[PDB]
Amino acid sequence: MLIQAVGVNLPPSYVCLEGPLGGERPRAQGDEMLMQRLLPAVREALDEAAVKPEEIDLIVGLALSPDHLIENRDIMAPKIGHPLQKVLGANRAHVFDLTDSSLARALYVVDTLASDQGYRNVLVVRGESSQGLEVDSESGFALADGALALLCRPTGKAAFRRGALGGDPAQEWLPLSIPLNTDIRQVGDVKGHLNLPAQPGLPEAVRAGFTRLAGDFPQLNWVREEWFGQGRPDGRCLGPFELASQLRAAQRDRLDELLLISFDPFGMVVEGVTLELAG
Amino acid sequence: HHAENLYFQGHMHKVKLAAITCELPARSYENDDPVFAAVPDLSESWWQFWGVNRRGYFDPRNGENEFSLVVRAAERLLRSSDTAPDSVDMLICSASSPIMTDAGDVLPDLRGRLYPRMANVLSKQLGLSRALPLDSQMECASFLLNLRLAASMIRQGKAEKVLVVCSEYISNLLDFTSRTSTLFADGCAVALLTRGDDDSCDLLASAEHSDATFYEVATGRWRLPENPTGEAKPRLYFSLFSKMASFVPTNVPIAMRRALEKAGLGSDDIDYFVFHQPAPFLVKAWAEGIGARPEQYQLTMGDTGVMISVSIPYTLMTGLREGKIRPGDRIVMAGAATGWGFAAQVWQLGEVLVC
Repeated sequence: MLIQAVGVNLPPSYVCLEGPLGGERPRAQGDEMLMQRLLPAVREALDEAAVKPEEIDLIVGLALSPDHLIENRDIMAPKIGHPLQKVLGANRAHVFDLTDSSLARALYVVDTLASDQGYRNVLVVRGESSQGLEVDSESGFALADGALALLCRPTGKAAFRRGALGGDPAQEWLPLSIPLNTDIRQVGDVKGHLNLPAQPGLPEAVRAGFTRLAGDFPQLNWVREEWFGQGRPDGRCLGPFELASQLRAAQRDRLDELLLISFDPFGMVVEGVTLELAG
Repeated sequence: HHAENLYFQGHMHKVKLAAITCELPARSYENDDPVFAAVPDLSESWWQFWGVNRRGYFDPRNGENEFSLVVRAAERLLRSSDTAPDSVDMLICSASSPIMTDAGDVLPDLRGRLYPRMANVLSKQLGLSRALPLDSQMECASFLLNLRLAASMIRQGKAEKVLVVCSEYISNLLDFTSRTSTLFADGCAVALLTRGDDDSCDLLASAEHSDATFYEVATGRWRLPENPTGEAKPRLYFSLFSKMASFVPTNVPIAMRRALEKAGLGSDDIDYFVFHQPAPFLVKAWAEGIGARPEQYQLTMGDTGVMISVSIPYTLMTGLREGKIRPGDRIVMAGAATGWGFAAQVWQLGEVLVC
């Protein structure tokens, strides 16, 4: 899986949450919705790679947000890859969604399908406009809002690892869940609640899990997602959107290969995929 | 005339569709059932056109939901196919409704939820200790998407056994004050794909494409009931907006023609067809667009309703069970999905265990 170009677009608004799993993260405001940021991120990636929308063979989306996806803020499904195809003009693309997958797992599966089907230009996109999810005020956990677009050329050669979190190996980590709001009264109310129990050692366990997995490919430089503010400068973190600056630095340094590691808060695992890069 | 090269060419592995089963709701509802008492603008012309005479809805009061019926079906299929739980390399699930309700003994305190999806929890409930879990969505064509994902993993040597699950609890999104509630229905399907040991079964080719021109026509939207009473609360509801003419009639044949062309075959080389089941007129239009005769496919929505992504595997299983599809047959499976999406697959089938 070769990364042709990376696009990223985040809201300018940051919100700080206290707690062990807290931090300062980008947060959409008002009735901003995901397409406002996803479309420019995608176009930025296409322009960098000099790829036209009509040349996109495949669009695969990842977005948990239950509303505030598109112009009609009340639509939840079908998922955002479809309205993206429409506004983008990607009239030849196949579209689907990999729901709560990590980006790393999605890139591996998409590399496999897309190389098998002979596709040349594949868009994998991740985004959130999470006004419809209540943050976890007990732990401080929130999703970062924004959009990330990876324009890729499949090769079929991406390798994959799913690894345990670090820290105490006898620690049973409690996963993220998003239960439905059982008392929706207005169409604009939150539709679900983030629930990620307060676990002070979890941010470091994730980072240790990253480092252990990277040891499977010690010859590779690597990039990673940062979901928590603990021990980060200013407590700021961008979730999976952290990958954008790291990938662009790798491009500046003219790396041809790298390892990308995601944190999956639902499985409480880390997942890595090996990639090629463009100059 | 033995060797094309001095070296040996690599070969993609063959994909065996090894086993399939379905699990439908215990209770059936007729078109005059009281559940439709608040639906306006009904008529015998409406019912006859869509071809559904009865359909099932999960009854969570009796322990039926998107998870429990999948556990039942998957355990039955694993045991009947003699598949050791630790030999499953990948589990791919789809569930079109964003609302899940049950996580078994894995997350026993979790009730109505948007996330997580099914695959990870299900792999733990079933003891699939080596299975990579994945949850995909292509609405009514998710079964074909998951067969395609499974097949590509197997072809490239990245999995030797893949369990595929589709579980449709669509009734938890239906507005029964609206005519939109009268066709969709609940059900589950499970299939096992493996690396073939001979040439008897393979996915010869597939074709997937999407078109979002009419994306807004069929959606899940947070809204009040169409004809509410009292202090009704907003819910996530299937919603139909209003033009589309020949869009769905022509695009499934487009996918089938592409798949056949990639397989190097023509319609006349196909023994049998398996279609998504949205309405008799649509299945017939798809069949006529590719040259399939009525004796080469079944209409199955009459007694099940339109089970979103499960209509295709249910119809495949029916054809195998009734002897319409035989070992050695070449078949086409094809359907449409909201979004919209279209998929077709050309299979050489061997022996398929129906269980």
